[PDB]
Amino acid sequence: MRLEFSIYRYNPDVDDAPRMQDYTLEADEGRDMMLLDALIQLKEKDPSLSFRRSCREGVCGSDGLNMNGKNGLACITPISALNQPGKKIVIRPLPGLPVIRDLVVDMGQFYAQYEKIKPYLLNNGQNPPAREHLQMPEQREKLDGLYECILCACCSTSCPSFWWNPDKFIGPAGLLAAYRFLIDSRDTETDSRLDGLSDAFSVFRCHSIMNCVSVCPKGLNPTRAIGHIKSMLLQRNA
Amino acid sequence: QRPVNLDLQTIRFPITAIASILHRVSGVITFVAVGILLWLLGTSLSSPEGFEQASAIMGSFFVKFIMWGILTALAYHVVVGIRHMMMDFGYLEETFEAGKRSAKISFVITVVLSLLAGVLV
Amino acid sequence: NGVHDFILVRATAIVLTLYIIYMVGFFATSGELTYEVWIGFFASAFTKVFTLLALFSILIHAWIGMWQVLTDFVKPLALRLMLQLVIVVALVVYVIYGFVVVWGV
Amino acid sequence: MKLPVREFDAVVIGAGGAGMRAALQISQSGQTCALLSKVFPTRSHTVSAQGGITVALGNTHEDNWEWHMYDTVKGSDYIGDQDAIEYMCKTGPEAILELEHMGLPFSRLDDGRIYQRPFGGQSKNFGGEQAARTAAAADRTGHALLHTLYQQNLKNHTTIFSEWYALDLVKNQDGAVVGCTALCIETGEVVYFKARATVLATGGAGRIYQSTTNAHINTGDGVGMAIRAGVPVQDMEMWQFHPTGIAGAGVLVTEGCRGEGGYLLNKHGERFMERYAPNAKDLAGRDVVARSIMIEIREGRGCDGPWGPHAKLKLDHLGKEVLESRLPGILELSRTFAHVDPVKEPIPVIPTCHYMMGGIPTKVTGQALTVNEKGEDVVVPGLFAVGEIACVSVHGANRLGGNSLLDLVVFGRAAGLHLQESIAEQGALRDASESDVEASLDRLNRWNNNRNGEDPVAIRKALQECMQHNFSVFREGDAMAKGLEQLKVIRERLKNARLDDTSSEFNTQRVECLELDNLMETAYATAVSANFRTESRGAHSRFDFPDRDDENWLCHSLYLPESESMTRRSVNMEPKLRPAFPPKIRTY
Ligand SMILES: Cc1cc2nc3c(=O)[nH]c(=O)nc-3n(C[C@H](O)[C@H](O)[C@H](O)COP(=O)(O)OP(=O)(O)OC[C@H]3O[C@@H](n4cnc5c(N)ncnc54)[C@H](O)[C@@H]3O)c2cc1C
Ligand code: HEM
Ligand SMILES: CC1=C(C(=O)Nc2ccccc2)SCCO1
Ligand SMILES: O=C([O-])[C@H](O)C=C([O-])O
Ligand code: SF4
Ligand code: F3S
Ligand code: FES
Ligand code: NA
Repeated sequence: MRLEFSIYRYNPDVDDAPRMQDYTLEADEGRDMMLLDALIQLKEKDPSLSFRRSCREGVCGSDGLNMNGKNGLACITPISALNQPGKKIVIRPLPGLPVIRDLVVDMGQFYAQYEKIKPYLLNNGQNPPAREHLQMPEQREKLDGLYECILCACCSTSCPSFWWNPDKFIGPAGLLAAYRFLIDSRDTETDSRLDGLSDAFSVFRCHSIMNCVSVCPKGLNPTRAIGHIKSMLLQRNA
Repeated sequence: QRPVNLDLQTIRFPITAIASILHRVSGVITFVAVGILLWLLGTSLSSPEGFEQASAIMGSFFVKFIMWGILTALAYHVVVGIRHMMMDFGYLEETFEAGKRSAKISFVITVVLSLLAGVLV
Repeated sequence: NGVHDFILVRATAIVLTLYIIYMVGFFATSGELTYEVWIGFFASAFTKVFTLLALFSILIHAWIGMWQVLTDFVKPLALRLMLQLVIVVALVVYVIYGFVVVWGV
Repeated sequence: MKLPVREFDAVVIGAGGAGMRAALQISQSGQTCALLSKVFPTRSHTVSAQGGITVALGNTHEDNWEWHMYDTVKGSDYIGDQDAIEYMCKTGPEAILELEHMGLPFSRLDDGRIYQRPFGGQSKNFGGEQAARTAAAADRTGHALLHTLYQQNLKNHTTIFSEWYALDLVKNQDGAVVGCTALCIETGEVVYFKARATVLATGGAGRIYQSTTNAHINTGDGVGMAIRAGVPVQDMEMWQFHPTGIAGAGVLVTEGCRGEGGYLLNKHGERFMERYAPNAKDLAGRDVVARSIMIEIREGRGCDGPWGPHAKLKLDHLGKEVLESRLPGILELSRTFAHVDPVKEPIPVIPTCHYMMGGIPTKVTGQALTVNEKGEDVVVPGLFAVGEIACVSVHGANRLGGNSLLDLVVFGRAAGLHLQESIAEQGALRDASESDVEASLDRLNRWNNNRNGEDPVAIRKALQECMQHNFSVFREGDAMAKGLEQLKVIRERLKNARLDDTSSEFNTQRVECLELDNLMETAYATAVSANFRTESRGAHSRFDFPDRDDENWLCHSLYLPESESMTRRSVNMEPKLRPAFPPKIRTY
């Protein structure tokens, strides 16, 4: 069976602006493949097509794309979930980020917000443990749904508030990470952290639009995380 | 300088995202509406003649329309603002499923109020 | 700061909701809207107070709201501060014009 | 110099688990250090790691680092250097506890300590009852580890050159490695990273096979680079085929499945592992469990289906509550790539190419080794290697599950701890001339000039197929000699292969071409090696020499890149803190 794709192209050494190019691929009828299988093959036909990928199993976060209007990972989105009668499969870069080339976006700003929330354990060193820090399975439970984040950018690049203020609003991904250290029982710097999220933009630009949740390839929920952050901010500063 | 993909037509938006953008618009409308509604109130109170003039304004079909719109936008902003606030106090879940559901129930509650606003006008 | 903005919006929202309940309440239970029952409702102290209270609430609530909206879309500084000037003045006008209407009834 | 020169005390090529522990450790010792990576550090293959880290913490039960040393030496089929395995197993506990202090989110026992699960080839009392010493975070342990080490390199303000592809090592006129040339993927700029220590941490090379658990980025880059610089590789024939890769996909399900109580079934519903390994059963050594599944299929007792030939991994008996808590990662992996729900129905699984036991020979310090004309070891000044690209060797002929993550942390950290003594020991090194650097660029220039040659796609497909057929779980001298003949052919084709995309702004084609060169030297080094070793040890399994030959092959094999021949190196059997374990017959 025949598949058609409309794929975003751009090279600054060649292209004046970005353009949609058409592609056809002969696929096995009885087999279903992933979008990444299709992209890999299209690069055998057209070597100039550039895109990120690694793990091919939806763990590393490399191949976040806007597919038929919605963010996801190519490596885990089946062709069958995209393919419709008489309509092309429309592949475009993640929204709101500078396009480097074709389907590759400069993740700079996405990382920079991540760095801004101090995503590392901060333990003052007082009452140090004999061996490992002791964490009851109860408290470790609070990290589930937060530490699994793959920094794929799907959520943030689907958040309007992030579009409008990508360098002032932390974004869903960032805020998820923030909460990952806010409730870690091994992190002692909770107050210090909160005091750095009290301004108008860092956290409060989130308006529960909920684009973040619907797109997360790992089914996490940044909304609920941000909810708990706001909670703590009121608890502290109100 | 580099290009970005921000063509809003090339992007799917779920129902909660629509619900949100309409809350933002409905707010901006309701802002201008208060001035209009105050100006109308001012007239309808200044003298017995002012009031008759305001009933006459309200009689115009074109006004009845703008008035119904104004009250529809307000009714929306309130129902979808109460949804928002309920979420903020934990009365609604913050899962994607509980989001879609309450958004729809917000559209239904709004239409009902929009009709009753049509009746009042 | 951010937390302050968040509480003020939601507080004024509650006040304004109670006011709307009160306005729609009267409107849906009065029948014929004669000049005399209209002015009678708006000459009542209860109504005058709740109205200005509501007008102050719109000052604060709308100002924050408008600010949020403007800092998402109006990027250049000059133009943004001009629009805020207009927007604030407008809201201040709303409260003052409100004071004029109801003091004179 | 007509190239930009960026000088550091140390250049770490690779930001996987081992690169990042090393970079972090070099950096805290007050030396300038550049961390390179062809992907963003957290996309490195380590993220895909699942089961956990094997280490005698002794939380689940009382444990002893010597028992773990025993398990490993035996596991290795007696060709793992025992001084090194001793260092690793003993240092282990402190080295891992360090990560827990870095914030790594380990799962927990009821009393608050790090969760440890049972895993392949783990026993109390030197070969006794089944132990549980694989510390884990659900089955996302590699993810947990990598992200923690990235965060730690963020905290510590490490200079990270994300998305730069290392081309080749630069040698001065004394035969010392003094950095490497690298291509910036984003911009196309080519630069010379000058250093007194060049640390290769470029992971494995699963992509020389047709079916592999490895990420697309595992192209044996460090093997290529080292071979082209005339640095020998060692034990390249030892290729771990993980028992439970998903049938028809290659995506790994963890050994922690069997460790949590899951077991392998054949078409008749017989738990065939009880026959193949009566003591350890399904938690036997990986090379043994591997072959056991293949013998089962190879004799008609495997099952088929849409997945191809496979054995079943039954998990449903552990209950929803335990699967969704302890193994939720394979749950998603199974549903996605096998269309099978492990809570209801067994996962289809076939041994898949997983881990490269071979690599660049090293001291515990991380210093890279070569041999002189007499066969003795000499240090390669200014070159180091850690992680999967290293052959320390702590794994010998078969690696234990959860011992690779330990490898990364322990030797990564060790390479950093010891870097100052290592630089002082090798003395100052002479500057690279402009021709020395130019030589590193020869490989890249060839591709940038070849417009009309061969399609590299077909060259790759040829390569992987050749390995799959001729150098798999089972091997014979006949097929191996023919396999090597075709590789000489394919390697010829590659010298005339064409680069089809000419651009500079993020040209992924150029990279994937350069990768192919590395796939070649790695497949070749493996092929020449497997032919040379006329015995059956660990993962290496010949029909024509089915016996373990402790009298001729109790050694490492060494591929010499200049003369393209083979030779041997001593296994080390002098631990410092206990007597060695003597070789005996190894059965599970
Ligand atoms: C699915 C899976 C699960 C596993 N689970 C476990 C487990 O539970 N326990 C265990 O002990 N082992 C496990 N392993 C084994 C594991 O693969 C490795 O031991 C380990 O994770 C890789 O370590 P590394 O840092 O040396 O390599 P990698 O993590 O692959 O790092 C390679 C790095 O080198 C860089 N690089 C490569 N080429 C170049 C170049 N030329 N120039 C510049 N940089 C370059 C890359 O950018 C990358 O960052 C697992 C393996 C797989 C495939
Ligand atoms: C009566 C006059 C009112 C005016 C002029 C007004 C106007 C506005 C404006 C301009 C905004 C900007 C929000 C955005 O950017 O989307 C806003 C936000 C908001 N409105 Fe109002 N509104 C009024 C009444 C109400 C009422 C009664 C409620 C009760 C729920 C309400 C609920 C909210 C909430 C919760 C927000 C901010 C939501 C968020 O920050 O996520 N509004 N309003
Ligand atoms: C920033 C924000 C909104 C917005 O700007 N979103 C948006 C949606 C679609 C198109 C443009 C903007 S909607 C509710 C409040 O939060
Ligand atoms: O089973 C796994 O998760 C993986 O294959 C384990 C090791 O140890 O490498
Ligand atoms: S929450 Fe999900 S979509 Fe967002 S960056 Fe993390 S893994 Fe990606
Ligand atoms: S996409 Fe943005 S608005 Fe809040 S819940 Fe969502 S972060
Ligand atoms: S390829 Fe790594 S997640 Fe898609
Ligand atoms: Na190795």
